[PDB]
Amino acid sequence: GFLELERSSGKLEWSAILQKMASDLGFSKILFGLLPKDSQDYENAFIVGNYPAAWREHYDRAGYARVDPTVSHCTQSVLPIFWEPSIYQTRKQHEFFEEASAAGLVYGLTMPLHGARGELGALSLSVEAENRAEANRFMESVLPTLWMLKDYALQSGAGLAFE
Amino acid sequence: ALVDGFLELERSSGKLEWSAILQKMASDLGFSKILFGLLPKDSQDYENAFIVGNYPAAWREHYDRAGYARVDPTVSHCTQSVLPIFWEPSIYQTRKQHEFFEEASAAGLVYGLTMPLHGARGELGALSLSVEAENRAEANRFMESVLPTLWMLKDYALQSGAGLAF
Ligand SMILES: CCCCCCCCCC(=O)CC(=O)N[C@H]1CCOC1=O
Ligand SMILES: CCCCCCCCCC(=O)CC(=O)N[C@H]1CCOC1=O
Repeated sequence: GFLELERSSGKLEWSAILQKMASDLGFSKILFGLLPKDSQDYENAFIVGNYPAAWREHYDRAGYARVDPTVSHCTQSVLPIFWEPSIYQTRKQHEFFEEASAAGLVYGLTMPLHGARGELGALSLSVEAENRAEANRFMESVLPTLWMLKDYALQSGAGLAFE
Repeated sequence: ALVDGFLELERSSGKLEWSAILQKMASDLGFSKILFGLLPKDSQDYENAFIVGNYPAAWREHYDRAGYARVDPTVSHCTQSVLPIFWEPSIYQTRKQHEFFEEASAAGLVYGLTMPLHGARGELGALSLSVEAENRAEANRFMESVLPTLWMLKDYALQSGAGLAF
């Protein structure tokens, strides 16, 4: 469920259900971020999940949404972006990668979200693995499930956040 | 085969080739007829959308002339959701939608689903796929078995198609 999410009430339960779905699938951390149509107020987005608060706080105060390559990717594509070191291209993105890595966010992917009413979002999931090769092996194995999941999360989350 | 297909789409030139590749991807997966429809941001010019696929030409023409985009419950669904709408008789609620259902069925579009498309640049679309089956139960079984692949496919199609359309 979807339906757990849909029949759930309030942000806390919804985030809890989404986090457990992510954890059950094999991902330790998740972020669901969503903005309403033609908003680019990334630092004020609807954000759900279990990224370390200190990371979330730094990210927002540093305006990292404007440096993070996954965010720029989300504005350009509906396809997943895997957190390969090569996505971090600029000087500031290298620093971001180092800091993100320190936060435990070295391995993962971001599923862009584009809702029926112009919502702009991301469903990011990090994996704990011994190496990126392992993480990628795992992510490929669950990708089809995740790809459905992100849209269920979107449809439910947009309603929660905005309807 | 899916990522291979996306790569083919992204190495294609022109609408005809792109359309042929997508149709074959759908056919290989087990669907019969497809429609890939796409509008740019803030457009509801449904009767002049970018439309690709192999729906019967007579049906497509009839649909555009009758303005069925404005009656078809899969289209309204696409404007409100990112989740699939399966072509269950129950989605055809109004008398007009019921007439539409009767006519679509005569065109061979009895079993199928529509995957709403919402592109990164505000594109509004549909990827509709029809199923040949002896009965709805068989069609639903099939569709469930390929749903994960189709769910990824629709976004690959959207990402590629959006560039071709606009
Ligand atoms: C696409 C706009 C969404 C609304 C703004 C959300 C801001 C947060 C997005 C985010 O944190 C993406 C993400 O998960 N990045 C990972 C990449 C590695 O470290 C991270 O924080
Ligand atoms: C969401 C707007 C897309 C742009 C306009 C495309 C118009 C065509 C839409 C369409 O044909 C939907 C569809 O596949 N309908 C099926 C339902 C049963 O018979 C049909 O024609």
